[PDB]
Amino acid sequence: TMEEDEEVLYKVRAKLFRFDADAKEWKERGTGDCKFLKNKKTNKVRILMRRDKTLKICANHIIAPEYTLKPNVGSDRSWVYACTADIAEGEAEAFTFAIRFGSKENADKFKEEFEKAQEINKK
Amino acid sequence: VQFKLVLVGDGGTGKTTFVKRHLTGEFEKKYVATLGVEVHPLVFHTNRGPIKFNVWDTAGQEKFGGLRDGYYIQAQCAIIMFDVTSRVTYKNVPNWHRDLVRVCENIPIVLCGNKVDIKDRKVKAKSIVFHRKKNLQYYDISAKSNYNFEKPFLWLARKLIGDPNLEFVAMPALAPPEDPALAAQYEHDLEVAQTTALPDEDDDL
Amino acid sequence: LNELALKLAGLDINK
Amino acid sequence: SMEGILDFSNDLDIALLDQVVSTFYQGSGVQQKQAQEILTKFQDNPDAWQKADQILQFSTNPQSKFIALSILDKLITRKWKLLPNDHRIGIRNFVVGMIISMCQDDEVFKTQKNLINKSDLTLVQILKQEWPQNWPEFIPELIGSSSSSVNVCENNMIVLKLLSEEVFDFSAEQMTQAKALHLKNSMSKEFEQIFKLCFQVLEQGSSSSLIVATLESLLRYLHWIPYRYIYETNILELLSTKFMTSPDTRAITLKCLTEVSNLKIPQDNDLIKRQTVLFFQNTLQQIATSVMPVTADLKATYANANGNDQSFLQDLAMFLTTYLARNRALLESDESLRELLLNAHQYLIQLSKIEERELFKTTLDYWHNLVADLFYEPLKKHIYEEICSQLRLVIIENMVRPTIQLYKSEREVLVYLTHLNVIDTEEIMISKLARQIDGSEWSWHNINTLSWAIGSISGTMSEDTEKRFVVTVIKDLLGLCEQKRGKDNKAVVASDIMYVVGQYPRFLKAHWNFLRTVILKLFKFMHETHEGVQDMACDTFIKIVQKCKYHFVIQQPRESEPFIQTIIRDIQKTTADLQPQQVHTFYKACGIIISEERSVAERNRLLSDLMQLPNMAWDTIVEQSTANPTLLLDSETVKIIANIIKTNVAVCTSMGADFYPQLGHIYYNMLQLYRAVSSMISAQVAAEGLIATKTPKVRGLRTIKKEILKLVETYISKARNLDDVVKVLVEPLLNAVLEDYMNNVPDARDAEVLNCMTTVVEKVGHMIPQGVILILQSVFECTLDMINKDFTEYPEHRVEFYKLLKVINEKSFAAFLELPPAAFKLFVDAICWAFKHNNRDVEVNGLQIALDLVKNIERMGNVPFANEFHKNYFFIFVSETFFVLTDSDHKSGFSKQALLLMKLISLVYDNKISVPLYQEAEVPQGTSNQVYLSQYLANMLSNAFPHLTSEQIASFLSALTKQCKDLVVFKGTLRDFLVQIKEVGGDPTDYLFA
Ligand SMILES: Nc1nc2c(ncn2[C@@H]2O[C@H](COP(=O)(O)OP(=O)(O)NP(=O)(O)O)[C@@H](O)[C@H]2O)c(=O)[nH]1
Ligand SMILES: [Mg+2]
Repeated sequence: TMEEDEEVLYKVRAKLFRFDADAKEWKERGTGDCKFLKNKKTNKVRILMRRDKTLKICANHIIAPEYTLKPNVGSDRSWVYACTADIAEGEAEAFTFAIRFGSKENADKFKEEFEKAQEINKK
Repeated sequence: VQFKLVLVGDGGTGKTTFVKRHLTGEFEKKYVATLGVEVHPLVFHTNRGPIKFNVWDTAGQEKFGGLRDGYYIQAQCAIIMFDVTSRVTYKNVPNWHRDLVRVCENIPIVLCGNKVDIKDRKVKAKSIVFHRKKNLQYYDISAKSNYNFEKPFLWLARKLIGDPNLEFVAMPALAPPEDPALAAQYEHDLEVAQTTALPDEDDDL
Repeated sequence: LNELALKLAGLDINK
Repeated sequence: SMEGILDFSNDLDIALLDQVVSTFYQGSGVQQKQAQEILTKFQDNPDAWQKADQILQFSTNPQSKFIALSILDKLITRKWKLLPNDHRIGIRNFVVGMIISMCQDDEVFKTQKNLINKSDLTLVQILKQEWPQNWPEFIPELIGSSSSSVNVCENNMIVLKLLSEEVFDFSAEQMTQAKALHLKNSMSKEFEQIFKLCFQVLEQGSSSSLIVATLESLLRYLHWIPYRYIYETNILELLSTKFMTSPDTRAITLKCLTEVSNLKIPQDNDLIKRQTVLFFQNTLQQIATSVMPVTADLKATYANANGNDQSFLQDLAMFLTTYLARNRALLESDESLRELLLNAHQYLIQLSKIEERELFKTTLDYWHNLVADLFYEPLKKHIYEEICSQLRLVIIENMVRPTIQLYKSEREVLVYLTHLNVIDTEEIMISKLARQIDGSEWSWHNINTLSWAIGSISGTMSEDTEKRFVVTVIKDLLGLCEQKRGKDNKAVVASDIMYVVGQYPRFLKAHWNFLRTVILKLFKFMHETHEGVQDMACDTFIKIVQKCKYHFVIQQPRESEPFIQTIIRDIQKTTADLQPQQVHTFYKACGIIISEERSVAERNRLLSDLMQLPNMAWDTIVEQSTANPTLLLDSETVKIIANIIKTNVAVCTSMGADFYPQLGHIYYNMLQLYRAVSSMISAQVAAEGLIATKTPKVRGLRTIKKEILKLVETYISKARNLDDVVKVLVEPLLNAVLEDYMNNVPDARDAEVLNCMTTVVEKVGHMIPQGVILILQSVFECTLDMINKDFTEYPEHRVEFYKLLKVINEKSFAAFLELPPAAFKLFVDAICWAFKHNNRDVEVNGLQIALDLVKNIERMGNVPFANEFHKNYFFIFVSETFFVLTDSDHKSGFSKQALLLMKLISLVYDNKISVPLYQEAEVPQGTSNQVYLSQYLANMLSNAFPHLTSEQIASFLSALTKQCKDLVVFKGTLRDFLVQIKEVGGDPTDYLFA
């Protein structure tokens, strides 16, 4: 699965969204376990999300420290941030993401582990 | 190693939305009728290597029927679909099956009852029995909640490869990589993203 | 049953 | 550049067609997509059929000759009668001559099955048009041609197979009852010659491809042929002996014998019974010797998926279940048939072990059939004691969690098996419980499945035997919990201990101390952080409250008060660690008990003590949020208010009419709060726009309103004192919910307002005349405008709107009589607007309103409003119904369209309309409505279907009008009309079928 040489820092169930600004519409991308994976050899923490049942990747990017977690106008359990290099479906395309969780606690906790991992990528 | 899959059924049952959920992961809320056929390559990762599906997403609207049974030629597997919220869709399953097996005499076929995510279910499970005599595999499925949405492709893959112990495995995850000439543009797309509300805020996820 | 009622009353799933 | 074949002014490039075709089939990408939009446009060309004789003669691509036949199929189907009589014989001879040419070239007959099968079907489409009136020699010449080649005879079995299908199996929707009956009669008159060819080929051998194609046509014949062709020949002997040995024929032969098990059989003739027993004997014998014995592990064979095994076992399951559900009585009397009967059931026992859900549901339906017969029919149950013994284990080991329907069926079979033998079922359940304790078969899935089977058979053993049994289970289940180590493994057992006790209320109602212990331990589990234990405790609590509620309201001996009071005193401490949804279930469970207290003032005392906490929190927020109403933006304040209301909904749900005093305790401030919450919902939209309706601040506010309406809807739907509802509840409700709904933006109008008005009108509508009249003034026009632009926007308002108009038409119909004439027109436009919806939750409702509205006008008698209604809207309702009936886009509602149209036609042929339907100048005076109706309809159908002759519209309308009293025939006449408008040249004599 090419995940052995890594460590699990945070795990949460989520529904991932992407923006289609050409249509002004949110489009789902995946539902499954959103994991934070710290590289044992490079200490880099990435996001790796796989869809349930089919186990297909829908998110694969570095938790970059220059990323900012803004709220969505109609949600207290979601975060909207812009990604500049996601390699889920191939080349490092850039996406405007939104990730939603089951409750507000998991979302606020997600912002915690997301700003922690933002620091480990500065080292 | 790709296989041709014809997807047939009454208009409005969920054929196109089903395929988009497997391609993009999105759920299309709008009904836009298919014109003739839409061919899509769809890849699944199994413990016996990858398997590819050339999904011929056909049109159940008769006015948009296109080649009709011409699309079924050389199909190696098939999915008949109907809508459990519309009895006339299960009623037309004998027709859709009849037109199919005349071209594809001996292929694995899955019968699917979509939209089981709706309370007012009109086609009750005890009424669905057409698959028994015709040797078709049945699944209650739903493209909105993904209930059993992997099952029809897992059964066909077991039937086309010949391994009853075939299972979908996790695709290997590579490493992700790491200008101000586009920051004002990426910010321009974020200001609109925030002010566009997320769909289905009353859902579980 | 007064004895059975105490077997289930005491029952600890933390052991 | 590929779009050149679309220019028909030139000649066709056959080689370019073969490129365009292969680019679509074998190609990919955008070149494949463009190749399709051309091949489709080529096919849809109304003159493309003229080039089919080039493609079929000159092309080398088999997929081109397929599409050529597709164009021919369209031409033969829809315009065959518009053809000059010359072409009809050129096409017929070209297709016949082509099929002959492919049977001669074995390279074609072998490697091009698709093109041959397509050709045979196109030949059948001609037979549906020309045979036998213009082709009487077809069947005799078909038989002579069959003795001249194996490839022809085999292909002739394919033509007859498709022919029998198109005539007897798929003709109801596709052809008229006249033309259908014509071909059924034509094939019966010539079948004796067809069966001769079939039986000869089956007996003379020898090519397996010819044998199978022959057997496949026999399967279609068994749908309709007289029984003598099966029982008065020697063909059952061949199906059951000769053809069950070769795997090529085995599959189709089994399907044929499965059909033979369902023919027309005089159950008085002692010889046909021997035939029905004999072919079953032979079949089970060839299976035992040539396939697999009765002891073979069929669960393992199915799991290996070798070749066709999973379909043979599927078909063997269908054959045995079909035969034994109809003929096992023939085997139960004779003692020389006892072993055949049992072996047959032993095969089913093996199949029942196969891990295949749809296969299991099949055999389970037979077991249901059998064990119900052994429960009622005398002397039969002892024949199956060994079959039933194994069946108990089969079901105990595959008990599903309580598909919801698979469980009820499994329980029903398992309950029957307990009545047939209590002693054997105990031994199986306790020994399985023992094998869970030694650890051999121990698993989470396996202990739950066993716990469900034990819980499913409650109430079928004597209260004494059940008592002994439950205790043995509770003992062993507790001992299993001391055994296992780990909260996870112990919670799995401890949860099953609660499912079992929740399943035995008869046991609990006789032992108070044990029941009291169980409830108190359930309360303790409500402080258990383990995932799934709090919901386990809350579900089991209310589950046992439902069946033992009497023991919670009466004063049990050795207790100082009824236990309901003890639950109320500690309810805060009991429900302290539960989620808000679990608290509502707990409060709902208490309402179940309080409803048992028939002492009124004592039931009221309990209700006040139960609602103590949500009332103290209610008065607090009533005060601290009425001055000043700033807290309604604070989320925590909104969430407390919703939970207070949702608690009232919980209790009102289980107490119903016994809830009125608590509703009165909060009613006037709850409606005030409904107002104050509406003020900020509108103030937030004016400050942040329509996006505020998505913000959680407003979504929480709109939740309070959605729950306030839901509490009122719940009580009124269940109230007994309807007078108090009218004179206390309806008055402030309308003056709180209607103007807010009317003067709000469409994106801020709660669709439950319409639902709440529907329940108000459903209960007390006949008592609120001006109330209904006021409800329409505020919700009719403004909601109709929200939905009268497309079938999509505001789907919830769309459904509740027509639910509300429906009940108003049923109850307070006088409210539409008091509508302004301009507003009554919108009411008619809305009803027809519902016809066009594909959404059946709107289409059926709209069709119903029209049907009831017409009856509501018929009851008014010969009065001006009724006459002006028929003058204005009668022919609108007729034409609108005809539109949705013929446009082929509303086929789901054909029955109600037919019913409504029949009511409109009958209203004229019984003179139930007083005034003439027409204008004084457009038709001579004295002309009846029966004539002007047959003229309006004739004109309307000609302008909408110009391809119909004037003689078709006449015969159709003639038959249709004189059948407006027989719905099954009326409906059939519409189906014949719908068939004839898809083609040209329909026979007007086809409407004389009845
Ligand atoms: N509630 C619900 N709606 C569904 C589901 N699947 C599809 N739909 C909806 O049903 C409608 C039909 O969409 P579509 O995928 O185009 O069906 P189709 O069979 O491809 N139509 P056509 O025969 O013309 O090609 C859509 O509005 C879609 O949102 C479902 O699982 N649940
Ligand atoms: Mg489609």
